[PDB]
Amino acid sequence: ASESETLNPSARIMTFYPTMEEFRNFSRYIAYIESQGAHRAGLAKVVPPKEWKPRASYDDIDDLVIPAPIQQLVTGQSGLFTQYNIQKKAMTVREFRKIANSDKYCTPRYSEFEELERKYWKNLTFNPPIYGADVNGTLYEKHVDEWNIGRLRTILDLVEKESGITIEGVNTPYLYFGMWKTSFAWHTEDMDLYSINYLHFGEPKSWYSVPPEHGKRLERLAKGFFPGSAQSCEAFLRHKMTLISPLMLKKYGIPFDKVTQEAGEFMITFPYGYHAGFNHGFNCAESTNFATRRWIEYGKQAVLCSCRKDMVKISMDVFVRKFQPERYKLWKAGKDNTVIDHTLPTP
Amino acid sequence: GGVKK
Ligand SMILES: O=C(O)CNC(=O)C(=O)O
Ligand SMILES: [Fe+2]
Ligand SMILES: [Zn+2]
Repeated sequence: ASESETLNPSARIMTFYPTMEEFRNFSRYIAYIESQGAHRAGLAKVVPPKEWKPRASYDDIDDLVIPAPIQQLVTGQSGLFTQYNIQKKAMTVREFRKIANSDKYCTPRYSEFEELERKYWKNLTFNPPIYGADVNGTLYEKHVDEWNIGRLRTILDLVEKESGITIEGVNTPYLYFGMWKTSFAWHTEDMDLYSINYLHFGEPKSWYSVPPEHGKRLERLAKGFFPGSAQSCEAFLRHKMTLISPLMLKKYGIPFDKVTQEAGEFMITFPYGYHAGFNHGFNCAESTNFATRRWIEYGKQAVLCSCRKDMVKISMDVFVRKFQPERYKLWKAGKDNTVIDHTLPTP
Repeated sequence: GGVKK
């Protein structure tokens, strides 16, 4: 407890309301929320100054093409499930919005979130919804320079700068069109990077998050529930097919917090922060990964999936060399035994 | 290298 641990001790999901002045410098504001211990929860919400907008209106996107929509079939019981993504032929936002609003895939009625949440976990294996996910592109207007997911200017840019390598969705923007019951399984970002998520419009998106500080406990639980998957790939959670309900988490003592993201709101996940969730109804979100100096250690130690050969792999070399010159030689000879303090901020 | 999706 050296002042680092005395900040956000409960490691709960914090919400920030930055002035246009603070909102202007992305990397600075991130370092700030971390100074407030936001990273402990693994997830943070950031409501942008009310007069800020990245687009005039979205009446034009009804034409946009979702080249690879996916149908989410879920199999499981008792709070433990495996999600299988079936790919469907391309479609336009209108065709998607049509099915999303249809009485068949429409959001059910309810009073309090607590009830909408109970219905999610009761019916996620029924009526396989369609998710227009991982669509390359952005909805930000070319002139927006504040928190533009298309050009955040973090050190993650070094990947491209140094090698020309493009990793769709990681160092490029991704759009997600969801409907009721579409969901994202438990996972940390590729290479355990940070992620930014802006909900452009539509119904809310709810999130579940486990503090990085307890990430390994979630992995051990997951391994035990799916021993078959764990042995064919240690990092099987990166397959993004595992769903675990909050009740199961509660039952096994795994700390977590929940939050619901509204339209016009930003969500930030931190290195090694496990998260999962679902969409309330029709909506549109844009996202990408980013990095900070603090990420470097996480990147060096990220446990990657090796069973699939198309998984995101980033050479850490350029980062250690440039930001950890004193350790480059040691790390290269695999003798860098740096232990990571999840509560610590980049001092 | 790699890709999301
Ligand atoms: O949109 C989704 O289903 C999931 N989005 C994320 O996990 C993210 O932006 O970090
Ligand atoms: Fe994520
Ligand atoms: Zn794997």
